[PDB]
Amino acid sequence: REIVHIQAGQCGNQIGAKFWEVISDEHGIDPTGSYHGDSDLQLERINVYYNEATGNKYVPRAILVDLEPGTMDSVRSGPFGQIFRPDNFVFGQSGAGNNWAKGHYTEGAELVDSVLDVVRKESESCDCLQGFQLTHSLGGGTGSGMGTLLISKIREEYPDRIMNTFSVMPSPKVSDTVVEPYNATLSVHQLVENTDETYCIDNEALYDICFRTLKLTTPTYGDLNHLVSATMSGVTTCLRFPGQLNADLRKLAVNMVPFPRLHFFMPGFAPLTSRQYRALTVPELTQQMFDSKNMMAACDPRHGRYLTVAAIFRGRMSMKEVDEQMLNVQNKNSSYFVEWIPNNVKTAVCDIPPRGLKMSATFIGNSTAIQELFKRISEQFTAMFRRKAFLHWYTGEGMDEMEFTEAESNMNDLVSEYQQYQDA
Amino acid sequence: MYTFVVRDENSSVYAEVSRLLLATGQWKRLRKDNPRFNLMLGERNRLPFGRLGHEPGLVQLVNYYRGADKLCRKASLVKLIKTSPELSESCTWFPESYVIYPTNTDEREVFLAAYNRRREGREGNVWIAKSSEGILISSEASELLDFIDEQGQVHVIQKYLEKPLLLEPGHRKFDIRSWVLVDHLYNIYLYREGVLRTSSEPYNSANFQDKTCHLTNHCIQKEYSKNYGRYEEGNEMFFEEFNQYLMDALNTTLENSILLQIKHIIRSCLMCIEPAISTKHLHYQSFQLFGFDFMVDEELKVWLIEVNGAPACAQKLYAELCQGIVDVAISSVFPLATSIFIKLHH
Amino acid sequence: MEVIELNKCTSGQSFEVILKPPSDPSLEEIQKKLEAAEERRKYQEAELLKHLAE
Amino acid sequence: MRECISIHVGQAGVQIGNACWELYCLEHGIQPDGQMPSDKTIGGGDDSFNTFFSETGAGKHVPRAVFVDLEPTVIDEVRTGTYRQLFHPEQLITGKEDAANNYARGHYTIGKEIIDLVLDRIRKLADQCTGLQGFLVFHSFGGGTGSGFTSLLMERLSVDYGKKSKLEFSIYPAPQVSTAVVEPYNSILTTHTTLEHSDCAFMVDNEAIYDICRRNLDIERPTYTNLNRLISQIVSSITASLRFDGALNVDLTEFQTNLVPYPRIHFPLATYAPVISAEKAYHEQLSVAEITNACFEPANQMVKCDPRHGKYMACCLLYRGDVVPKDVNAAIATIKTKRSIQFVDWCPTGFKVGINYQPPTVVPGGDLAKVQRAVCMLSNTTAIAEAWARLDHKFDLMYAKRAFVHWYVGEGMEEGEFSEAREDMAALEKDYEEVGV
Ligand SMILES: Nc1nc2c(ncn2[C@@H]2O[C@H](COP(=O)(O)OP(=O)(O)OP(=O)(O)O)[C@@H](O)[C@H]2O)c(=O)[nH]1
Ligand SMILES: Nc1nc2c(ncn2[C@@H]2O[C@H](COP(=O)(O)OP(=O)(O)O)[C@@H](O)[C@H]2O)c(=O)[nH]1
Ligand SMILES: COc1ccc(N(C)c2nc(Cl)nc3cccnc23)cc1
Ligand SMILES: [Ca+2]
Ligand SMILES: [Cl-]
Ligand SMILES: [Mg+2]
Ligand SMILES: [Mg+2]
Repeated sequence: REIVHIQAGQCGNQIGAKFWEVISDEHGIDPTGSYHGDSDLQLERINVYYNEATGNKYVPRAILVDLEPGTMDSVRSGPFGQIFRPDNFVFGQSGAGNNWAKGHYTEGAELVDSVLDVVRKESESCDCLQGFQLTHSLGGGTGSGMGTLLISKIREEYPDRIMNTFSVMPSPKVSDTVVEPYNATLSVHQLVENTDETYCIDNEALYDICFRTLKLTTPTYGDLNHLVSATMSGVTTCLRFPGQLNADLRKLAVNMVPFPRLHFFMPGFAPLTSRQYRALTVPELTQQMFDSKNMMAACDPRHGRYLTVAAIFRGRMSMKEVDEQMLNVQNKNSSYFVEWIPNNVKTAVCDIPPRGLKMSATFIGNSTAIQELFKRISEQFTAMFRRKAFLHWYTGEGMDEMEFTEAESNMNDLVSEYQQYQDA
Repeated sequence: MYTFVVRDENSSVYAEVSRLLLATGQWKRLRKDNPRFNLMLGERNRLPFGRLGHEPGLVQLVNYYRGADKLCRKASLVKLIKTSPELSESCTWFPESYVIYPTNTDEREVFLAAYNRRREGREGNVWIAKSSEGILISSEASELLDFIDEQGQVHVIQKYLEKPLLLEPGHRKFDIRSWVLVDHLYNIYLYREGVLRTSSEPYNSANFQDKTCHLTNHCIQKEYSKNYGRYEEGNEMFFEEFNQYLMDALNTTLENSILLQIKHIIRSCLMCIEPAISTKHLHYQSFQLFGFDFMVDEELKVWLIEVNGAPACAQKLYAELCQGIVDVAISSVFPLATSIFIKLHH
Repeated sequence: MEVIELNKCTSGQSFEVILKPPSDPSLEEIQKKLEAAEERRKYQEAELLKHLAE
Repeated sequence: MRECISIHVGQAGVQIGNACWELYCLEHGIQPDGQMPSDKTIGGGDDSFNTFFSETGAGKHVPRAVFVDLEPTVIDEVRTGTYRQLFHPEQLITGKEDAANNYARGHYTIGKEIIDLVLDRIRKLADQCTGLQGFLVFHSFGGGTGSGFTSLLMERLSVDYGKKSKLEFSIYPAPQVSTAVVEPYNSILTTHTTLEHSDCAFMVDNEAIYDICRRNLDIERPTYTNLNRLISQIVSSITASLRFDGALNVDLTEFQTNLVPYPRIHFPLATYAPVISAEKAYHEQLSVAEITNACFEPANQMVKCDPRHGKYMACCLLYRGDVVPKDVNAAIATIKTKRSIQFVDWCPTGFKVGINYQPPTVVPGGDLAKVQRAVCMLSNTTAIAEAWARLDHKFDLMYAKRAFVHWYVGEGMEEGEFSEAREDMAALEKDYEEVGV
């Protein structure tokens, strides 16, 4: 039933805040936590994400984590800032310097116990906690290094819950430092072992979407996060809205992940929106959500095969038309769906549309083309690592080159494992 | 755009159908095991009918009629003709036949009761034996059953046709292949073109151990026959030449002396089994191409011998016939963006 | 085709129509299976926790 | 009079049980509170309807039913629904978290912790029974609870009630309404483990019910509600002989006796007619001959398959409404001439016939029109093996890659249970083929 949400680092907290704004709006809750919507679909499952507090108040079940206070302060001062319980703000002062080792081994270790204290308090107030979701980037230090520290600590203390992450992948087109491939590779190694399901949110894909199709010449992090929050509302709709399919994080893992390690999902969204007036037809929605241009991980789906797919349609529309169009996509492109998982495409419908859209579609694919993502990272890793460039930032925190070799090998193994099933 | 799947690579007719379908740009072929097909060109053995028609959003069609084997394997067809009121043991266009099982219900104890009346009545008592290579045409039974039991599968033995119609010049035998296409609506379509598979060796009514002037198989004639092809290229006389012959030599048409009987026999057989195999109200649909093998006697009486459920065509007619299958069996169900078949109905 | 065993009453009748004549483990073993699976589960959990202790 | 206890397991079992018990109440004139006026014997009786309802001193008729689900959301709707007063709280059993579509999670992990509670509640029902004859068990093949907990419960019922009969109503999985990609796995696993504990099993393929709803009820996108009201009609047609006066299929033993000569082949095919839309303005009412004949169209079967290319081992015709024997025999005579109906050589070619003069009750506001006569045919034909073929193929496609197996092994199941189950199914398919070709 209940989900415990954790946002770590600058990126993790900025996209986390946007997510809570968006779904708080969808469920009728206002910045003070007071429900003010009209329908009752909005409250049936409101407890999957919110706690109820004195005076009919709704408090997100969310822990905010950072090693520097800047972005946390920015959240408290932001739109929905005061809807979170102040005791769930857990921060240090020294930052992590975009350094995985500082997040995972030195600065982060110093802070991680008190985060786990807040996690414990939130979970013992749960009737049947189903698991955790973490928002973070992989390119910085706190989100990647200390978020993966958190994940393996949470797994140690709660080995029977689901661990789900929204993980933002670095891209040179949207790059803070040159060490992002290092941080990303180290984190992927962690994720491949300690999450059940990871949404790969590629800052490359987000940039290309803002640039090539939303016609934004100078994309900001805000333009990127508008896409991310649309996708996040989309992929959690079947978790937080009563539908025919009464979904949870474990059923999603069971049905989407045919082999433990291949749990890295390509998300997609349609229609692609910028921060319009023409209503989309269900055939259009369906063609767009499957379009490479609507996917948030910069991969060509035609370069691999779909293991599984989950698809969510939001709005009032023809269930019959949806079925027909989904079947048409599969029957007209069956080449790209593995034939050894029968009926590997499942669809769900929710009547409630997202804000500002009469209809939308969200896509969750487990495709072997995700290997392209990891190949990208791996190339950027090796280019530096073969000259041991920038390693001193990491050896100075106690890390050894051997650990870089191990994470690189494990990521390359992940790539080979995807390639194994692209050809079965 | 339509999808098909090919599960019998060793079929000449459906190889040509695959090519014709691709050449339309509106059909793409999938891997043999991909279940999201509109069309299945099935394997000849143990075709999985039970898996057809359970794919939502796909109208599914297959090139075989489940159950049509009762017509198309020799013991089955004899049992069907004898036991079915529509055809009856009094059937006038099927030779006397009996189902015999090897040494290792049967019908040899009912056979002998008739064979000895044939031998006493001093009638021609030649009988032929075969199953579904290993043929024996003999004059006395103890050769027949003796041979049957050296093999080990069920056999049928039936009254050999002692007075066939012989083509001159040459004094030779022949069989008539008719091709018939039953579509998913159970329209019965007879192809305009038949073929006469002839023998190249005048008919020697003496010793029935020489199978070269008594069996008309295109195979046994190319290899073991003296002058394979002296009278017609490949030992195959088509319908125009044969009608011409019937007019010149015998003063009749092919249509009147023979084809009327052939259309009657075809329609009778297929209408008889229609309730057992029709896909009219089924979750998947069937069509099928049949080869009816006919033998004409010296009185211009037609006889049915085998129905083959997976026949090949004559190289001359592949193109036209396969294009007809596409037109009436496949595009009728899956449309694209002066007919060569005669429709049998009465 | 003959009609037999006709039985009838105010809510309805029943009868037969012939057209042609004719031509476990114990509670012990179960709780053992359940507990064997629990043991495999506990072992996998201990493997995981040891790896995390490393 | 001998009692029958109904057991509904998982979402599919519980929502179908709701449908059936609503229907039952309407048919026997039992009000939503549990009061049946026509019941002059207050506080007890050995009437026919008493095999499914017990009575309280206050004249409340209470289903001999247990609802069990591993999460609470579906049974909570029973607890707050129209028929809340009907059921006594101890009968509605719920867990905290479901089986996650995972047979092994329902059988081993979560099953082991609630099995004894369920058996205790079932015993409290059985202790109110003078002569219990056994159990009717509703469940999906595809759900994790439906498959995994159901098989555990069946094993334990064979232990604690060895001489009692056990009947299944089982929802076979269909992609158009399915909720999980691993439903073939769960189906094979629960069938293998349950085969020897079930005396007779009625399979409903959601594909067939879905298409019946679309073609004959003109429902464009059927819901679980549409499907379940149609299924509950079929189920009521099957159990009417246990709830009413008659001489056919009066106890559970008679189901096996009349429908299952070989004990492993215990999956009778159900065919039902007529299904007529309530929105049909002008309907011409169908004769005995028309509805009986419709019992041989695959489009009316609970499982799409072709009985022409199989053999029959038994055949029962259950009519409801204005039907008399001679019109039945007249319809059979003609049908026999126009249809391919082959019995196995060691069985008589014949039909056991049951007529109940009360025509089908229909749910007010539902999708089904009232009709003057209806029939349900129960025939044990080898053709139903087609469905096993389909399932065993889907299974084989995933298992050849071991896709998803790790989710089952991680619950304590051994990989070998997969191939064991699949081997049992291969045996079943061969039994069918040798009995029928
Ligand atoms: N006919 C019908 N089928 C249903 C219904 N509910 C679920 N199903 C089918 O049952 C299968 C899913 O299993 P469920 O019964 O819902 O799952 P469960 O038994 O509750 O087990 P869990 O995995 O723990 O949730 C799918 O094939 C569904 O389409 C229903 O109300 N009617
Ligand atoms: N999409 C997105 N990416 C971000 C955002 N903020 C930072 N990033 C990316 O995250 C990486 C830097 O990590 P960051 O979160 O800033 O460091 P941290 O505070 O140590 O966890 C780089 O790849 C940045 O492009 C954001 O708001 N949105
Ligand atoms: C391809 O096979 C499946 C079968 C089920 C599922 N489930 C559990 C889902 N779970 C959640 Cl949270 N959202 C969804 C949104 C759309 C469709 N399905 C789901 C996913 C894939
Ligand atoms: Ca009473
Ligand atoms: Cl007992
Ligand atoms: Mg930063
Ligand atoms: Mg459930």
